[PDB]
Amino acid sequence: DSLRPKLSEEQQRIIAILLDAHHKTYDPTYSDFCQFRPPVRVNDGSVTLELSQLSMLPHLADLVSYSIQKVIGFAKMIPGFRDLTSEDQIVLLKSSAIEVIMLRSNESFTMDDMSWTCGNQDYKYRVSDVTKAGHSLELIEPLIKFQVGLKKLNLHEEEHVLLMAICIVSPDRPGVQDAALIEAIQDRLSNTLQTYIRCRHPPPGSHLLYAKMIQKLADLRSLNEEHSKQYRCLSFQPECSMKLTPLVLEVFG
Ligand SMILES: C=C1/C(=C\C=C2/CCC[C@]3(C)[C@@H]([C@H](C)CCCC(C)(C)O)CC[C@@H]23)C[C@@H](O)[C@H](CCn2ncnn2)[C@@H]1O
Repeated sequence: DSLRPKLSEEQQRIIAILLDAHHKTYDPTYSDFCQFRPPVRVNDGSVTLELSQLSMLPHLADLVSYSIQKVIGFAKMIPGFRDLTSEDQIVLLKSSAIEVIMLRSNESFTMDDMSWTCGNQDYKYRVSDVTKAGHSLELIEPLIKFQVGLKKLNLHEEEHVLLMAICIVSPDRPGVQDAALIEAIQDRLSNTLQTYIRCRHPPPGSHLLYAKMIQKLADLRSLNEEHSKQYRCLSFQPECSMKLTPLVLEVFG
């Protein structure tokens, strides 16, 4: 069959809304970064020192916090999201925030040097900057892998924003009350994505890109799980909370 239906009027609207939501919640110039607590890079080419200093934690905690604020904004503009009870909106936001952050951060990730460049160089983040924030290689290295695997999908922005949307509106998050509603909205988003890929993505000699995109959603669950383990450890460090933000405290704590 290899049927390739045209995007409906509704699907076109969903895409345009999502593109626009993303353009309003993602600054590709990174002009707000001067407002974050400054990056501090103490020398160490050591878990003990990293935990003792947490020199990068205030800057990256502010980075992530600001990003959670943006994701919330993004989430609210997803068609259907506001049809959910505010209870379910919060469950979905809290459990997906780290995953969407990892997704959206791919826009700053570059394979030039395997860094997130929001730059200049003060605002370039590498493996070692993230260890200076108290995380370890068990999270960071798979995160870099995931970023690369994700660049090599060469997603259209349409596919990129749809993926984050699909990520947020997942029916099987623990503590969701109306799984059916959530699943209906997700299916509309997946159906749009599936339709978009078949229409607009060259060639196809086959439709594997959708499966590859859903695989990334599963990778993200692991990354989420691992971050959660490591955040818990972070929070065992005395005076750690002041280096975070209320939003970061509430979302992961
Ligand atoms: C968080 C983002 C960016 C990079 C993400 C990174 C690089 C550094 C380390 C990060 C934050 C990872 C770590 C493990 C999070 C650690 C969080 C804590 C609370 C300390 O456990 C997850 C994604 C990793 C930059 C950038 O892509 C964007 C920043 C904000 N922004 N810029 C334009 N629009 N929104 C994005 O939201």
